[PDB]
Amino acid sequence: TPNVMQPTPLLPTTNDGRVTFGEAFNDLKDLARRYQLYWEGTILEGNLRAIRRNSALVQLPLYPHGLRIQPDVNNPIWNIMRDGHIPVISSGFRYFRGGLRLRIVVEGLNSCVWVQHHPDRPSIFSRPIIGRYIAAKDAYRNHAYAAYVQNMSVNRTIEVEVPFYQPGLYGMLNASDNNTSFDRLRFTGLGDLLIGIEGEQPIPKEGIEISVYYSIADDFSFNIFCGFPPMVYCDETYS
Amino acid sequence: TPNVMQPTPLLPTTNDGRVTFGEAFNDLKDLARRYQLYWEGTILEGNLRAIRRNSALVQLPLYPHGLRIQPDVNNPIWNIMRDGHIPVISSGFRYFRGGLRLRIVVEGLNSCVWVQHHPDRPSIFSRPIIGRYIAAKDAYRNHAYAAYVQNMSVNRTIEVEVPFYQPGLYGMLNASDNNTSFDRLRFTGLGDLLIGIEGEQPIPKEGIEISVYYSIADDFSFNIFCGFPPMVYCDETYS
Amino acid sequence: DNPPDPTPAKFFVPIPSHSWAHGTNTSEPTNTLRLDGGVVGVGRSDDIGTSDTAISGIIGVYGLLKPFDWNANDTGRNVGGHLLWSMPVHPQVDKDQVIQVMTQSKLTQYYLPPISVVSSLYAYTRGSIKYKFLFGNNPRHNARLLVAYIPGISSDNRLTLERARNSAHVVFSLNEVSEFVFTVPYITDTMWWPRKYGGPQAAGEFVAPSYICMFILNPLVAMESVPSIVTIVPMIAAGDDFEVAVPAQPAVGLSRNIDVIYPKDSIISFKSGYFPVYVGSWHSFFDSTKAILRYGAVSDHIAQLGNIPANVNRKAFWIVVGDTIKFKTLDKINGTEWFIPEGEYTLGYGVVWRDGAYAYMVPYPLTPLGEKIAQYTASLLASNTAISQIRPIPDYIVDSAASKDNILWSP
Amino acid sequence: MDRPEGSEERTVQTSNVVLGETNIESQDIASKEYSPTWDRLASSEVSDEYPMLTDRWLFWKSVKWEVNDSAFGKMLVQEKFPQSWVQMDVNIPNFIPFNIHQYMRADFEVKIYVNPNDFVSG
Repeated sequence: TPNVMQPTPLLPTTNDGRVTFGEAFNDLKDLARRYQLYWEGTILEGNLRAIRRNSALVQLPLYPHGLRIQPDVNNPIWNIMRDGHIPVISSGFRYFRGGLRLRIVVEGLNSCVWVQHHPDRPSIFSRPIIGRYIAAKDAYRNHAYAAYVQNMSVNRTIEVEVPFYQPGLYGMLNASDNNTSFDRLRFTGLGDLLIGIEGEQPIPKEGIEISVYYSIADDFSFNIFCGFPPMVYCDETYS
Repeated sequence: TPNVMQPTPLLPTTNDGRVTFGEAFNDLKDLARRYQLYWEGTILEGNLRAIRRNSALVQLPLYPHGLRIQPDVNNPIWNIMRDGHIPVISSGFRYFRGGLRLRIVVEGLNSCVWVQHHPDRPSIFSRPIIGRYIAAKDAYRNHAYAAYVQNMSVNRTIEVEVPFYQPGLYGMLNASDNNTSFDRLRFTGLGDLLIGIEGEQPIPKEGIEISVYYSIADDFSFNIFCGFPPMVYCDETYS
Repeated sequence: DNPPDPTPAKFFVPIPSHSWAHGTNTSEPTNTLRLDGGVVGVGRSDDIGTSDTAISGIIGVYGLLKPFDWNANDTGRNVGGHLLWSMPVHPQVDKDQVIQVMTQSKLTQYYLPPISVVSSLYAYTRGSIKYKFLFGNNPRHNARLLVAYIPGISSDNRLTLERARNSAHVVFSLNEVSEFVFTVPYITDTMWWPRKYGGPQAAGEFVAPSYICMFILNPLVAMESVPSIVTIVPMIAAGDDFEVAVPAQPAVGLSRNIDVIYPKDSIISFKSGYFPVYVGSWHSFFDSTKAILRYGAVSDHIAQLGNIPANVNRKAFWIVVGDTIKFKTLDKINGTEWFIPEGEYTLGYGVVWRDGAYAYMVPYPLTPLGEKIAQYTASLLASNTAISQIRPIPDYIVDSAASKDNILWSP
Repeated sequence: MDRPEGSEERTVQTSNVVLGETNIESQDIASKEYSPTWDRLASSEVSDEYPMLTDRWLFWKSVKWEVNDSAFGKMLVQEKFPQSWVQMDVNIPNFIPFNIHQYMRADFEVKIYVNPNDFVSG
């Protein structure tokens, strides 16, 4: 009884005429997605530390299966319809070995923004943390880490590719959250991404809005097929 | 007894399987770094001279081993974690012969900025000096020196490459600071870099923030290996 | 003939700068500050060698670790089975196994070996490690040691000689032999191993994959006409199969400047852009007869202080903890013998004067008398005393020299 | 030792001087040894070489270290190299292959001799 096993088939008809997945439509349909989906919201002045210099504003844990969904009334895109395709696709697999592409949009600022990547940092958070409320010794820009400095006067969307730097055979996706091992902190996430502002100058009254979109890469692979966890229909989100 | 000398080896096992430095990871790991690290902070109006025309705002001494670290509470990136990779890499060598790449970011201004390079200027400072407090006859733009004029309306990050113009065999790195010779002023630094503003128009109330990042070049070389000076662990910066 | 070019525009994405991460196997466009605008590189000769930055070359160089004495007269420690020396096995060296130089109110300096310094520049690592043991003995001395490599262990809580023989080990003889090397293997559950020490990001140091232990097999024996003490000097180098994975935040820093600002309530060195500072006058402060720290000769340019933490006492004054400046400055006060003779003093103490959202600093001489005057001034401001009654604060005689850079303070 | 004479001792001979050794050395090189090519690009004047004088092995100093002063790190000799200028008052002396000339360059070789007993350690 392999996962695909037909003991005695009673097929009354011939098969349906073969299409290619791109004929009566013009694209090849297979399970690969570089479609970009959201990851976070907005920040205000009252969130940042008293000394906001070389201090990151966001601590983003890197998970192929996305972040732990949290419904708000300010953000209906999480509440009325669940998280995007990517985390539901990764829910049917166990391991990954590729890097992720990050597209980041910062709208309330016209001043320079930085983005740094910390591969070896243990991914023990399932939600992004902002400013003052960020753990100390975190959201401090490091020196010798992969980074990208961009001016918002030129372009206010940052596109970078986060590499796969894990000292292991695989990368674990769909990791539990609260209480450990040595496989949940160094082998699950690609690490953390720190987003900060070059200047220590105060945040505009209206505040700043950071929308992080991400996609899969080419050297990325969903290695082992697991059973699908029971899903929730978005169509029944009103009763 | 050469620096690498094994008199009587007692090796119980075979060697570990050879990886290439880029196989279980995808990059070739050798000691070459074009990773950009910070060099300075911000400037206000009250810092500049009464006649701020063709008068530079910053006098940057050019050292491959970086500047003399100075801890502040306004800048934690120097205090909680020491200077970047570059000055710790150059600490194990004695001489250099290449040029440096400078990436400069000016954020509080939308007016034109200039950057000039003075190769033959004696590098007798270990810290940048600003405005009024700059020595006279310095931070005055010169005529026939390598320079680059850039408008902040188009792009607010300046990327230039400072050449190696020393009348000697080598370039000395890890130079002492206070009391001389003829090798410490003309053979150590690539010279000085002057950063000024095209206009004499007053600085905005919020002030301007200049972040200078730099990297090594291709014609650059760490020639003679010296012993490593005792280091300090960044992990013990809280007790 | 001015032909039209109706050739479709191309969608292009603007960006401020070129990659900040890329360091090899690519081109980096830049504005070369030269007269020749082509591919230009420094001229060389045999006087000026190639870059000597091969990782395998550097980390192959032997570094010295904390030595220890090996006495043969000790009737207790010099017995069969005793543990003479041990430590975790990893590229970096255990801080307690390194030569240290500590300083009061400063940073501890560690004399790290080539393999350790480099490894602190990379996140993960792997390969065999070469531990060379140098003995300060002569032909008369004689012994045998059993050095082992215990995988999966990081302490000597359950470590003994009769258990070390059950793992990868070597038995060295000390019979007219002063030097030998024990190249320890790389036995790991994984391919690469994370560095034990790293950039401040978490409150926990990672663990080494194994543990090396040196035991006694046949106790050291010397004679009457020979030194009973034989100092042992352990040295470390990386094996030919040693590799370093990914560049990360240095777990080390330079000892050029060991000055640091710990979580100790340092009083913030004003603000950035509001320094250098000097002692000057202010027309809104007692008709510019008293002294305050300015940052500009232009009016309305008083040095502002940064974010003072709310855990500081309101009645407290401050002290300079870094480089300071000299300044010239008060008559005798009623009821007390407090009087400051006209002369030049070094700035030491100070009292914060708040004026709305902006906070400034008032200078006080580094003298036993000045500390008490600033003591009272700090107490008078805490009780909201009349501005005219706190006036008898140092006087303004003339301007003073500017500071090299930011001045630090403390409660 | 084992002969009517002592053991056979190795010899090192340069110009006008001979050094004797009895055991195996411990050696190393400061940096990659080479042939100077940019030195002729610094002086228009013809360079001069004095093999008979410069190739000679010279003894310049002998320091004594006792047990009471022997501690880990104790610096027995700390001088700027190359500076072998010796004169009656603190004042390069013309008494040896040393020249009072403006510029010079050369490669150096340092040999350290120590003669201990069969019963000491350090």
